[PDB]
Amino acid sequence: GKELLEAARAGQDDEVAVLMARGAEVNAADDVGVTPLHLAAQRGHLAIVSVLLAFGASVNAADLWGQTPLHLAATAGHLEIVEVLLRSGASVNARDNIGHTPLHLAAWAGHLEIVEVLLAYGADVFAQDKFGKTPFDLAIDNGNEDIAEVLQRLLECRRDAEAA
Amino acid sequence: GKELLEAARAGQDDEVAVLMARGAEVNAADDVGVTPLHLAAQRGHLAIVSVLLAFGASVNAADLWGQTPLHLAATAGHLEIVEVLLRSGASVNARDNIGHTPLHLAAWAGHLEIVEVLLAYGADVFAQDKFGKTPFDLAIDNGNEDIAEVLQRLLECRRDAEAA
Amino acid sequence: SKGEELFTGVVPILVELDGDVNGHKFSVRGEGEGDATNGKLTLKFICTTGKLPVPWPTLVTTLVQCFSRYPDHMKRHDFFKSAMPEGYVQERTISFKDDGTYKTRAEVKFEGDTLVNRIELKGIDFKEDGNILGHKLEYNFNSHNVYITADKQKNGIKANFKIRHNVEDGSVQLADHYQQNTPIGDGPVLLPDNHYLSTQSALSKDPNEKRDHMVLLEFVTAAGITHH
Repeated sequence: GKELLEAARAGQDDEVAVLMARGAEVNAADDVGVTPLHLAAQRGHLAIVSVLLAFGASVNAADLWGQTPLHLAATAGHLEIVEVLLRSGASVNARDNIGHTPLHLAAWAGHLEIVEVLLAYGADVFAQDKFGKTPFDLAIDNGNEDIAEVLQRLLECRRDAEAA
Repeated sequence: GKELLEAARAGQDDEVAVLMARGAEVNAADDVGVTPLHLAAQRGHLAIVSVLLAFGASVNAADLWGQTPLHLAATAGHLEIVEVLLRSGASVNARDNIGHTPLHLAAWAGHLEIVEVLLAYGADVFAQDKFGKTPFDLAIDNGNEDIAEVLQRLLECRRDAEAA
Repeated sequence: SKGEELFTGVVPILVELDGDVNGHKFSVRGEGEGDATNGKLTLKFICTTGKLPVPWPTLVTTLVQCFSRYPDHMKRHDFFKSAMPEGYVQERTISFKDDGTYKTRAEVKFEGDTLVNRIELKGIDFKEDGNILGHKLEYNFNSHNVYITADKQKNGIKANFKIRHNVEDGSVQLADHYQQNTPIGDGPVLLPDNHYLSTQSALSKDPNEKRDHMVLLEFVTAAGITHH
């Protein structure tokens, strides 16, 4: 019941396999809403995420803070986890409590290939947040240089396409 | 890999789910055509059968002697294995090289409840084999008492229904 | 600079506030997690003394600026992680416009492997029909900038900013802040340059809770030295 989450936090993959052979609920949250998938999504653990996903798991489970596994895997920088999470039906337009999308966090941290993946899977550029800023703004006021470059390319492409 | 068959042969559950957490082919045969599912079907485990089945496995894979997991689980006497094998789409009318059905072997060994289950899952009574004998014959020449009674009940019911 | 290197992963945070406002005492115990690599704070606070007398948005700034994201070319200006793991002391005087004031003293330091922040708060001169303790403040919080400069006389930093709190009727109550951060260790620290720190946050509530509480998510970064 409760010694599952401990083994996901801790990187104990063999203990996860042992608990999944026996009866154990993958969808368990302790005090805040947080899942073994959430915990193996913060720290890269591609093996534990894949085995929790193959046994069936809530791919889009709401944290108490509104976060889903995709938000944590986009914030951290693990590309392979983001690929296997997106291929399994995760939503690319899920919102944070501040209003952030996964693309907002990927532009905030400064990972390039994760932005290229989220752009290739249906994330939109000029979606506001609750304080009113787009991912281009977060890219420019945080010293990220080439994230802002491909975002400015997409904005100019849309604007020049509308001008005709 | 080839370390998996030792794992199921042993009864080592934890070492089966560890090898399955890694990349491992469930459909592996060493010298004779025999599968980790076949090995956990000869001896009795419910746990390895269920974890090998959840990871996807050929439920009815022909042994060199023509046996499938259902034949071995009907000869041995493991009822829960027969229930979980039948619920997973195993064929009840697979034939042996000598011509036997799972009902033939269940009548030969003398398990009553396995006969009642296979009768409830679509096995027929008066199906011949290559030497020409029905399960009722095996029941009468092997000291099984109530098996012959429920088989003769079904045979007489079918014959008297045809008589009108 | 080992104190900088120890923030490399997630750090669990516990915070305890013993406050007394006009003789009315209360406690706030908060627990949560923080990521200093990407300036993220996820916290949850509970009042262990019954109903809270003061609205939550006034207490958020009292309730760990060592979890602010500094970019690489500004790693030369990070004072807070330099003062670890010994800790430091923060002194704040909070001036509420046309109301009373707060005076708060805090210590921020590691206990075991958990960053604790202890805080003693004293609030005076508030009028009993004032919008603070008349519970007229709105449950939302805004983005802000905080201006920071050095102080070699106390070997720490001086900090100022000004918060706009949201009222029901659209009005805005302003609170000014004065703050000194001085270490308790005697070793070397980083004396920073004149710059500022940007902050976004969000306040919410837990669905299955019966005590008085708050759930907080926060993002903080630093800027001003716009070098290439």
